[PDB]
Amino acid sequence: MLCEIECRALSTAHTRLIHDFEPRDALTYLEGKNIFTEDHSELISKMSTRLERIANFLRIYRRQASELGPLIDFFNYNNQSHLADFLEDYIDFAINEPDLLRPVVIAPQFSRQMLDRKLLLGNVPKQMTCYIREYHVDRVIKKLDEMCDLDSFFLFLHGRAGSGKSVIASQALSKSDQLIGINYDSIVWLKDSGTAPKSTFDLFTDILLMLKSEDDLLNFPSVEHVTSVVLKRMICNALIDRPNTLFVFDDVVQEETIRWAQELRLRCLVTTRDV
Amino acid sequence: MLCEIECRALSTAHTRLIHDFEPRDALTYLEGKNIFTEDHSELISKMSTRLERIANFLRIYRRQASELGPLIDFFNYNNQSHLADFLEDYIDFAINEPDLLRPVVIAPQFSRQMLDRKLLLGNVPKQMTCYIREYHVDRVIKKLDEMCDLDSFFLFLHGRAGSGKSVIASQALSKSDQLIGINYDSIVWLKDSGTAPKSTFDLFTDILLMLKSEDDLLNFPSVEHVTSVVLKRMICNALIDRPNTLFVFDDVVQEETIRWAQELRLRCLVTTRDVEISNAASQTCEFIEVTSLEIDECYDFLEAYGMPMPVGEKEEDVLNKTIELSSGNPATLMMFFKSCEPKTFEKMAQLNNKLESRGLVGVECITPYSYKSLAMALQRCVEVLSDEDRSALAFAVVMPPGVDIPVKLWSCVIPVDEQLDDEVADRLKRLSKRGALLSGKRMPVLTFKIDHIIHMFLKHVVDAQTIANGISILEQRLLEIETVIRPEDFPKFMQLHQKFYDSLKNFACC
Amino acid sequence: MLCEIECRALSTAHTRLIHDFEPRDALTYLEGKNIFTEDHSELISKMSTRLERIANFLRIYRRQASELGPLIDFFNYNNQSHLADFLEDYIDFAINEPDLLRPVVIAPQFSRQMLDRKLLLGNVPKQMTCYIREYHVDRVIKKLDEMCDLDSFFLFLHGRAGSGKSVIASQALSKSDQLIGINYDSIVWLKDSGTAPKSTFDLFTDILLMLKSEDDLLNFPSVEHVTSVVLKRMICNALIDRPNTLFVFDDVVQEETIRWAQELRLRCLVTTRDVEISNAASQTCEFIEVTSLEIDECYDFLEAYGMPMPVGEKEEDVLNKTIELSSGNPATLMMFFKSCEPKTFEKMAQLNNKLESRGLVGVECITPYSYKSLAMALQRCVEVLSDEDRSALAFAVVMPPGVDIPVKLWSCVIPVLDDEVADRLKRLSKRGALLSGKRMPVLTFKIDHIIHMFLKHVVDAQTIANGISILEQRLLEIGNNNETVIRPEDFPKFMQLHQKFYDSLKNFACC
Amino acid sequence: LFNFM
Amino acid sequence: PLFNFMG
Ligand SMILES: Nc1ncnc2c1ncn2[C@@H]1O[C@H](COP(=O)(O)OP(=O)(O)OP(=O)(O)O)[C@@H](O)[C@H]1O
Ligand SMILES: Nc1ncnc2c1ncn2[C@@H]1O[C@H](COP(=O)(O)OP(=O)(O)OP(=O)(O)O)[C@@H](O)[C@H]1O
Ligand SMILES: Nc1ncnc2c1ncn2[C@@H]1O[C@H](COP(=O)(O)OP(=O)(O)OP(=O)(O)O)[C@@H](O)[C@H]1O
Ligand SMILES: [Mg+2]
Ligand SMILES: [Mg+2]
Ligand SMILES: [Mg+2]
Repeated sequence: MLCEIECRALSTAHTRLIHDFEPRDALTYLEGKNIFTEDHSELISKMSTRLERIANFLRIYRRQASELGPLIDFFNYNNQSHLADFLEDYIDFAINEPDLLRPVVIAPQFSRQMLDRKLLLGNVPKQMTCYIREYHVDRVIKKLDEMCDLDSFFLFLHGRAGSGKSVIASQALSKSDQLIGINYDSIVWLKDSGTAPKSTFDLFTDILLMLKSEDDLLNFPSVEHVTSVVLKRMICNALIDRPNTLFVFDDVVQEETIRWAQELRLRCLVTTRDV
Repeated sequence: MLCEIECRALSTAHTRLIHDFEPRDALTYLEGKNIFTEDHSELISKMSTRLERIANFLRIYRRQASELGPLIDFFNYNNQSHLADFLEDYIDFAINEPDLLRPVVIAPQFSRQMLDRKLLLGNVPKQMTCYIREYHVDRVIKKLDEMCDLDSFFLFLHGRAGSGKSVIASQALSKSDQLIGINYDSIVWLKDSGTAPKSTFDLFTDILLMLKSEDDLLNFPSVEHVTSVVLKRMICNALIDRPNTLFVFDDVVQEETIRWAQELRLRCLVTTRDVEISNAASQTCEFIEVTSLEIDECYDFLEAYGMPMPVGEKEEDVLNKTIELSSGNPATLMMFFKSCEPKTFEKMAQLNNKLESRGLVGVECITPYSYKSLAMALQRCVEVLSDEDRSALAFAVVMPPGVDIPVKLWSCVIPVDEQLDDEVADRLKRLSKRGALLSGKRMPVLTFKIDHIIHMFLKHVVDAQTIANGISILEQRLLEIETVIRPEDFPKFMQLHQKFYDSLKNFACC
Repeated sequence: MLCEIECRALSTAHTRLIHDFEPRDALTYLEGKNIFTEDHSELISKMSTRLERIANFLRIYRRQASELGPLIDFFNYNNQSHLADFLEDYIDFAINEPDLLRPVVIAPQFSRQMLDRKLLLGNVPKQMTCYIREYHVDRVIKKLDEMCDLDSFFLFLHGRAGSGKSVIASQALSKSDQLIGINYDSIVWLKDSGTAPKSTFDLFTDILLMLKSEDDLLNFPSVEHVTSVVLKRMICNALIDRPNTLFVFDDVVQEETIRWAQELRLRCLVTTRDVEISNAASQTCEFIEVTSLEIDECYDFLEAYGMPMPVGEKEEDVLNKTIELSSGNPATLMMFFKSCEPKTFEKMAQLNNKLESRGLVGVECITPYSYKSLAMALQRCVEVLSDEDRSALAFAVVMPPGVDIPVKLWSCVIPVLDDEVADRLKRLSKRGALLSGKRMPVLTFKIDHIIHMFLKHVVDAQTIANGISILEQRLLEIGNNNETVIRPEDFPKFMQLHQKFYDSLKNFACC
Repeated sequence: LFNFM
Repeated sequence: PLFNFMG
């Protein structure tokens, strides 16, 4: 298999790999340097359009070869050197440099991404604007950054009632661009306010659904009946698709919440009154 | 069909079978060597994503082939030889050179980020960090390493209630990088706590479901109603895809669990309070007892979470009071810390007072323990007791705690349906064995002892009458004709222990 | 079609048939020597990859040709002779030799196959290890081998309750490697314990499912409703996929089981307590009786789990007290061990006391046995009993246990030429091994000790003293008519010989 | 007879 | 009573 840089190269150079190329030209050469097979090559050699031979050459190639060598050492010989120069230049801009781009910005207007799209879909409320408590929103953002490395943690933004905690959490995740995107991939903000004993399970049921794809919200079952251990397993399951994910638990009252959050090894912001 | 070794190879080598492979590449090469069927090949040939064809290829394959031959003889031909070389390496460092398997072909791929994934998916609770009991977690890991070869076995991590067992198991599967990956491929950690007779089946329903793939969690049938023989068979079925799988059974009370676990030839860690459930198993049974926290370890535990160490003599005494009171017990010590508010040694002695004049309810608190106070725990342990043993326990109140005392001296307060009272010893043994309520000590003379926590449990918990009745019923036999046991020249006068008796008699005029 | 050897050749030589070959080269030659067809050959000649032409040449070839000739006589001519030499050599290593491999071993670690995989999937329990009864497990394995040829048969591993039968069956199928793999292909071990009339059908329902593939356990229907003849047909159906299959029927109580097993022409091992269920089967019925643990095997059994062997004479006597009481019985011996706590001979004799003055309830413990005490087991063995046999047994309390005594000496206490007493006592030993027959010196029976202290704290407190009186009565009426030695007929008139124990029993009823 | 068998 | 509701 390749990796992120080399697949970024095979992906980046596609506008180019379509204007001039043909995989049959390379099939013998890869059947040769021992990186292909005559059924693989059968699959790629009898294909009606060239976009076929190209898409199969790029899918099929990534499994057999230990690296992206016998394709730079080919666009050279094939008078298609304008390809292999771009690719060797890129391999030099990665083998020869310990610096690239980090998690930052190169396709701007995260203003509709992070602000609009991700905040909104995680049900984060529309941050307050006409007044901001500097100190607190600041320390929240800080103390969230210090922990973006961590696997699971509690940040307790605790105070009096109506003391303004939730609003400040609204603001700390809506101001910056780091917390969502740089430090954490996604956001899930859920209000608890659970008092009954059935409430702490219902909560993580709607987490489990805050997680689920736009596809299969239709398929939603009579999920109401299934043990807690199964909902828990289903969450920490569906939690694979979620690298660095932040959880806001607005207005927690029951410590059963916090216990589930800690069995489920979640990363949690918590607005609450009882400390 | 394969087995646990060949499947341990197929499971260990999965990050790779995901990085470079395709089951379509192998279907044609395999219908030939006689390992498939046209529905098998139908099921694996039409699948939208590849992880589907791979999970179906490894499921159907682990069932179909007489051996793991026609899969080495394929990654080879397909230039994915970088795979078949790895698997032939594992099978060779398996049949011919054993032992060498863990250091050589298994270890060079450990990764402290894959573990947390495996722990989490096996629902292992987050290991404790601000203090670790070196010895026990160490010996657990050692004794687990010694048995990973074995096909099925019981390790019983048994102790008092709140004695700290489960946490230690959490740490023992979280310390090393060996136990998961090197010694065992996967973990399933399930808390039992089953009391109903239906509980022991529901548990293994959720084992069976802890096993099942994220796919076909959708498909769960009305299995709630399905025989025991079928849940068992369904498990040992779905258990093929699980080479060396470890089972933590946190807090087992019913020996029906242990019987299923041993019929299912499972590899089990078992945290429990009642130790005798192991009599259910005719097998390799090995034990690790979580004793009460020694006096020095308590210091370590306090320092560990930031507690100011004494200076004055009556401050080290305040803390020896706590250590004496909570007769070395993690959970009540923790509730104690969590409840020490100002942090002062002073308010700590305040609590030291509160414990004698309000029992555990004086220091009951929100703690990492599922329980407000150790009494909610001892509750169950006391209900489960054989009715007669329930009686013996109910009476061991009127003793002196943290004092080693002879059996006949017990024969006085303790009930029985002649002249040899050994029956007292039989009951007191069941009684320490089953929740660690007593304390046996063979020589100089056959003596037991009631600890301090296990006493103030009974204080504010048994019927107000039975105390004064046991005290008088004691004062009757009381006459007939330090690190030193009380001699037989001096039993007629228990007056040595008047203090802790002046306290119950004051207690019982209220 | 080919056969097992020749298809083993076409299967064995595949790593080879892939490196150098092409079926088109052969198509004309097979279209020619009359073993193919031009659509067959069409199917194989226009195929994109070579692995296609090869897999179709090997599937398609096996139907048309009477043998594997026109393919050896081809790899020769095609400069691919390195193939045809391997294949002619193999055909020589089969046409020319009446010897190959038999059912044995050439891919080792049947240790995870037969031990782990097949035993476990057939729900066979995890064989005992710290002690094995040689003789019995041995004869089981033997008598199973002798029959691996047979189409259906009953092996009755019958004995007392807790006598250890199931454990021995566990061991006989978990030790060897022959029984599973060599002699029989698969194992199915199912516990009966059926008492209701609905139980014997439910059993074979879970057989039918013990059989079913990992696929279609999902498809399990509301199968609960379908006639017995249909479940039976469904089993003997699904039984095609099962060449030489062994059936263990652990703990059978109802003879309806045995009848279904015999209508379904099954091969059966049976652990049971009641021996007469074999009269249900009209067949080679073969038997292995599980006797009481001999005094020396009891020693072996004690040593085996670490119990210290005697020294003083009244310590070997203390342990002969135990071996005498639990009249050689695995289960109660085990409960006994599990409950001997400190391990001392002292606390052991303590239990020896506890047993006479509190009965079996005195040593009841957590044991690998499903039963808290052997009395819970014998319970059932006693309920099934004919009402009249229930009576005879209920009265045999007032006898001397571990004493060989005449039929007439029994006719005094037992209800109704009174040989009929003997007939009942026979039914009674046959059906739970509750008694003990001994043909000569004189037709005499005997009641053991375990089978007594069951009855002590179990029969009506009155009926004890009444049996004692009904005896002292008919004894006296016999009085009015006028060691390795049986009690003579000049001396039945005084049961006072056993006065000691008779004196104890009496205190129990009268108080 | 037989206290619950 | 014989136990304040067992504890
Ligand atoms: N910038 C601000 N900071 C704090 N509070 C504000 C701000 N702007 C308006 N408020 C008012 O204060 C109210 C209380 O804020 P908030 O909802 O955060 O309370 P809370 O901390 O969530 O209390 P609880 O947890 O009990 O709901 C808001 O609903 C709003 O009416
Ligand atoms: N190593 C440790 N570090 C910090 N705290 C501990 C540790 N061990 C125990 N404790 C404290 O004691 C409490 C009880 O621990 P634990 O849950 O392990 O008890 P347990 O042995 O499982 O008892 P039970 O079997 O009754 O559940 C914990 O919740 C924690 O508060
Ligand atoms: N090697 C052994 N042989 C026989 N019995 C043993 C052995 N080891 C332990 N035992 C004890 O003897 C008990 C009785 O054995 P087993 O379960 O085979 O009785 P059984 O013959 O099946 O009686 P039933 O058919 O009435 O259940 C076992 O549960 C176990 O406690
Ligand atoms: Mg709020
Ligand atoms: Mg626990
Ligand atoms: Mg049995």
